[PDB]
Amino acid sequence: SHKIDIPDSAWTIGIGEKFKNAGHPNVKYPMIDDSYVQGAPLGGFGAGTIGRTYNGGFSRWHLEIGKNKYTTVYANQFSVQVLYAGGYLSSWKWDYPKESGMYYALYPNSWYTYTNVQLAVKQFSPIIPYNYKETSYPVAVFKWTAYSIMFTWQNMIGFNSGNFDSEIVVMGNISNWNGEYSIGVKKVPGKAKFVTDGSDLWEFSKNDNKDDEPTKQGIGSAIAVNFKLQPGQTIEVPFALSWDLPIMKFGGGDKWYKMYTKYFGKNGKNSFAILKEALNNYQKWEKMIDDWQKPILSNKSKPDWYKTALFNELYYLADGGTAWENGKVGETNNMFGLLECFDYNYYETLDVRFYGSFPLVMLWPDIEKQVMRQFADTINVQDSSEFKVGSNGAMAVKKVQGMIPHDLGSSYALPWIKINAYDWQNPNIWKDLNSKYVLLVYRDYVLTGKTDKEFLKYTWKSVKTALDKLKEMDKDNDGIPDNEGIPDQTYDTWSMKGTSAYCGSLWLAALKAAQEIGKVLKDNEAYIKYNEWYKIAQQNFEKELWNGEYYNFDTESDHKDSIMADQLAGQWYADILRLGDILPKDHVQKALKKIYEFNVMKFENGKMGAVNGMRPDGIVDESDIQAQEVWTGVTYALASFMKYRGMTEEAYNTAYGVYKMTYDKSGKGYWFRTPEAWTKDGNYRASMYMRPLSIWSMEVNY
Amino acid sequence: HKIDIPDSAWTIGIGEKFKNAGHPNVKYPMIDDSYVQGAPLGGFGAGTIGRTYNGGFSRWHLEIGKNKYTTVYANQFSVFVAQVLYAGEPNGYLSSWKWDYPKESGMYYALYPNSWYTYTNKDLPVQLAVKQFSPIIPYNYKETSYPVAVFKWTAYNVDVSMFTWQNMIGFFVNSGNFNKIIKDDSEIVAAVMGNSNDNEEWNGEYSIGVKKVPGVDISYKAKFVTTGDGSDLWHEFDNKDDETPTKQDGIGSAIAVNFKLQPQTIEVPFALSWDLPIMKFGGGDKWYKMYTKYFGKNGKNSFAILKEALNNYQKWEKMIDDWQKPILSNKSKPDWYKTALFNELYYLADGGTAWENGKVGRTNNMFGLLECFDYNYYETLDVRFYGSFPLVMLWPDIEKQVMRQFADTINVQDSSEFKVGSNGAMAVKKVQGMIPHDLGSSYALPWIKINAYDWQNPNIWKDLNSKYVLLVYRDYVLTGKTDKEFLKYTWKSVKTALDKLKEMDKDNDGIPDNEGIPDQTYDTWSMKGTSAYCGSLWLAALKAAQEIGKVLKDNEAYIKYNEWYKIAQQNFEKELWNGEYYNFDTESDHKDSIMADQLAGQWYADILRLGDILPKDHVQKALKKIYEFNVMKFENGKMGAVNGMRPDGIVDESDIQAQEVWTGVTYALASFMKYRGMTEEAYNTAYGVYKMTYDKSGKGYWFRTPEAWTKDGNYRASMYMRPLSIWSMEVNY
Ligand SMILES: [Ca+2]
Ligand SMILES: [Ca+2]
Repeated sequence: SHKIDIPDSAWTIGIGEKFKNAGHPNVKYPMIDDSYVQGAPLGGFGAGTIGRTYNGGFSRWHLEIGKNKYTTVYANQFSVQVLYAGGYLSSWKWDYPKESGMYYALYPNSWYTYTNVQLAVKQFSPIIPYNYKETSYPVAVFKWTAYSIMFTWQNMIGFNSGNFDSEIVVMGNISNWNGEYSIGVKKVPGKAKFVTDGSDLWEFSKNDNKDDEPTKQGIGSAIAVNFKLQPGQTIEVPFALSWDLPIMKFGGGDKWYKMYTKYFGKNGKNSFAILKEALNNYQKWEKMIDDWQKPILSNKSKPDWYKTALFNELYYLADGGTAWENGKVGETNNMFGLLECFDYNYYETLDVRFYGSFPLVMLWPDIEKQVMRQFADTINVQDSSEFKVGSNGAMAVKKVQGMIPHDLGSSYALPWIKINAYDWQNPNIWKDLNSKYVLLVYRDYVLTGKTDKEFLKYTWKSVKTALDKLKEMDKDNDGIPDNEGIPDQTYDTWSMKGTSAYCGSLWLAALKAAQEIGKVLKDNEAYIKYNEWYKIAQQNFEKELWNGEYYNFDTESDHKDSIMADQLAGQWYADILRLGDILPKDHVQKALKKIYEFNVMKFENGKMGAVNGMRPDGIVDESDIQAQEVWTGVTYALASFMKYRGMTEEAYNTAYGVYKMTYDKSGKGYWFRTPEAWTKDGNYRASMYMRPLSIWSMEVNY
Repeated sequence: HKIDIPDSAWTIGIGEKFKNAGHPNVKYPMIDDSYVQGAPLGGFGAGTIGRTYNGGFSRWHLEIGKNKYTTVYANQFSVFVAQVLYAGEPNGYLSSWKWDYPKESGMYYALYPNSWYTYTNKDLPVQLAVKQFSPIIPYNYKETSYPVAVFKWTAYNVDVSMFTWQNMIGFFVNSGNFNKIIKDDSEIVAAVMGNSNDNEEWNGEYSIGVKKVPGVDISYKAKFVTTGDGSDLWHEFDNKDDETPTKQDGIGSAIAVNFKLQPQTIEVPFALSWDLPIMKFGGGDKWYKMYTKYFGKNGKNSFAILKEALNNYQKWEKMIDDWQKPILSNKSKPDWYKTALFNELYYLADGGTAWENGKVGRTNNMFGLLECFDYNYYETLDVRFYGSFPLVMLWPDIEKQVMRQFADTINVQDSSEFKVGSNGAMAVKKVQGMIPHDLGSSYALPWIKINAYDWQNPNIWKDLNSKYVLLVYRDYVLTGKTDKEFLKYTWKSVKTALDKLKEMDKDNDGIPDNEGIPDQTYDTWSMKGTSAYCGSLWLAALKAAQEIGKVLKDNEAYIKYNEWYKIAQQNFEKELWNGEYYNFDTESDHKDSIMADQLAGQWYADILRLGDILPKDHVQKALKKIYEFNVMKFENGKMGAVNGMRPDGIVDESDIQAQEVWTGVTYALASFMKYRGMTEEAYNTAYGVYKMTYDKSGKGYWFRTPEAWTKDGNYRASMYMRPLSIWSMEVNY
């Protein structure tokens, strides 16, 4: 009751609190909306994860990789009266009282405090920067603190028929979807088979002791802690949950072992081995967590809201249907993938990770460079089977040689094997992907010391190919690839034509970045070529687009003089990659002030982020729905650029609107499901999105 | 629930206890009114009333210059179950009323000048929330002086019902007191608790009241015994009049509203006024308060005032909100900083503030803020050097008036001797050429008898004459470099000030000589030889005087001060710069102490755009050294910057001053860190002062931020002017 840790910057909500302003999808096609009843997830990378919500319920199951089932498995609780703020199991005391406890989260930690004796728990999994071991585990620790505490848990094998010093006291299947869940507890100085009516386990209500050791049609266990509290006294018991579900399968066939198998084995009967390791070591884990968080949490110049966003946004690295493979079932690297989101069910969407992958480069760089090499490998893959383009019904080659793919597949097909699952447009003619690929490769070198010349060696052929193919898309001999007057980049319904601010700046930065790689690898043929291309392109970019107050959207559209939030995407990266000024400081500082004055300040009073497109007359551009959207990950990326350029006030005001909408009492209730986009009414599109992880680009220090 | 309380409001629950509150750390007498305080009500120079977080009107600064902490229990708001909204019990009197408003049932919120109460009890199904304030407004020298306090209530099928207020007349005991009842494109009903028709300190009238608003109906008792069991009023929750003079029994009024509310939100403003137009000081002088300029001097205008408020209050909320917006809308700045920035301004009204509009039982209106109550001294120059930032920045016409008062006193010679407290010796009261230590005490004669302070002899201080010159130029600079008149008026004082300090350079190194005896604000800590502190202050003052000399075309002076500066700067660097910091001084035992204030001259040189008196690289390293030592090695950086740290990382133990954190000095240090790109260090440094003052884990000095604390967190001199220096963090470049 205020003895526990609980940092100031933790996101807080009353247990059982209703939220009367939650936004909904602003599109009519199929889209997830699990509502506002969410919490920080539990799970390592690749392990599948479990959303325990602020109401108590274990409600949001990503255990099946790449998929999202939202249902409260009501048998899973901690009971004192049951701690859940809300048919079967009728004998339990449900509707836990309101104005009677709180939830706090600062990912990877969260906490509950119950104050109707008074209790508090700290739940977390060992998500720790620069640690590729514990971070993989399918484990959660629940460190209770009292100043009768029972963990019940359903047998979720088949989510039925066929299911069974140190001091610590396992559900499964008769076969040898198969695996085990184990709960448990540890002895500090102080049942077995339920029917999921529930009077069987609920007595209990004063304070069975039965140890059964199989069914055919609602099994489930329970594990209690009994003690008397001498007044003034405060004890503490560590609980835990594990899940050995070692195989993931994807709609198309392939079955794979999860990453935690490397440490606990592929067998699927190692749940207790995992959960024990948890209960004997969580002390050392808390510490490792605190130690990485301290530098930011103690820098009292930064507002508490920005800490809240920064840390909790990390929920998605584990929660984005994340796949980390330790060999295929059947039979020297462990391939990795994060979903763009669950609605657009694509792994590693490259035009999005350009923004979204900052937490991996900065905090788990070995994973990052792995994913970049996966993209290196695909670049020359040719697949001439045709597909139907969703936007216009054109036929097109699936994968063209020398073109970076949009994605590396779908949980509904064959991740890592069948790439370009995306079909709304043809990514083989996108003008941003090949640029962005170069930029990511060089960023991943620069943000890891400038020492991994092996990484540059592996990717260098791909890099040179990527830009050689783009150069061929220059129709008008200006040295820049021409946008085709359809959406051929991440803004996949907003047409760009001729030369765009966006695709052009990325091409400038990509050419500069290849130049530097050129130097580092003693390759003067590529160095000279890219600098000659660079000088022609820069002169013309600048002539074509600079209008004296900002860079024009493009040279050839009817909306060519729209103010685009992301006009200087190239320069933003160039600052990060220490390539210096590909555009004049004066023009950049002018464009940034323009975007803040127009796209932020003239859109819902600067309280909702940066809308993508604004007309010179200060009215939102209506040429495309995307122009009328704030993209959370673009806004955050914009704030980082403003921060580096010394527009500090403007940076944080820009980024506050995203925080607010997401987390604040006056927002739209997107905590732990941050969407790609919202429109001016606050309604959203594509919750649980990769892009807004870009907030970590604000922590890039110089 | 349906009201815009800002995020940065300081907040505590009503009736909440505080376990780890600090107390005096000295053996001599010292005020300690405990942690139960809140934002004060009242304008500059009107007297102030501190309604605490528990609801009581309990800290009485209406006798200008004094602080009476006693709860006047008949002064309350009550909700009709029937309950007085005050988390406490009245010994005896007023016993029939419902006391002990319950714990864990309501919140106090403060972001000065506004403060809020929200009441949410099980047994009061109708929810209530009140926002109180007085119209403290920058660049306004009118409403900002009103002795007035609006209370904007807000409730949200039941019919909720009372503002009770004892006749305070004779509280600074009861004879001749009568309660009249006024009824007035608006409809207002008011009590007026008055008295006799003399121009004396104690006479005048209080007054409470309310504005109609459709849906609410106004009742009114008008002569409750306050020295009774209170049944006279408690029974009926009458509507009687009773203009009948009381004699030995203390009387009191009571306004109310009845309203009917359906499953709707009602907004009813009540309000308080007080016309005590005359302030008497201890040595006899009697003055009119500033608000008398706008409402008159006779002491019977309490209703007029109260009317102006209830008619114009919404206009005042917009004025306040308009001035707070640029800071609140800035989301780069943390909330705690905003909480400190605004609530520290409480002190401009709370600090014995005195602002005159004629002697009883004249083109100008003299002004004066107390150093604090314990050391009862108006405008202590050392302290205003740090603490006057909110005045130059938000109320610059007051600021210039105060500096004209100093310019007119530098020539004063009072050859009489007085006994020096610290050592018994006799010294001249006031030497001509030397700026005075202060402009008097409220126990004597403010503005008329200066240098009331006597613990040391300030006529040999080596810092105040420089500080004065720096203040003058600051005031010119922070008001747009346009006010040549001000400089013309103060120019002779400046040249005298500097010329007098120069005569104390007895070793001919260009810098005035600290003498080992008390001769600057760190009096017991002691300096000798050339000091970083007095020395840096001197270099910047010369630098300032050159600029004024350019601006006013005094070439003879510009040349002279330039000459002195060049010679002084060189020796300052030779004598004190060690490569990591500037040494404390050249001849003391503690000469290698790292002092938090070592570069005070350069801090003001930045604010004055005077350029580098010291090289950037040196300044940068000195500030690193101070953060790394004086902050980070003093209670792990969570309590401010300790004044003195030895080279080996141990606090300088030579004097109690070296082991204190001075709050005003720490905030100034943070601003200086902030100016020079040490943003993290700056806010980490200022943060510890906020923790101590405002946070669950501090020592509970909200609305009484002290001069200092030691490592245990206990304090010296609560209600201190110096922490207003936090506004120096808001200087724009
Ligand atoms: Ca072109
Ligand atoms: Ca000297």
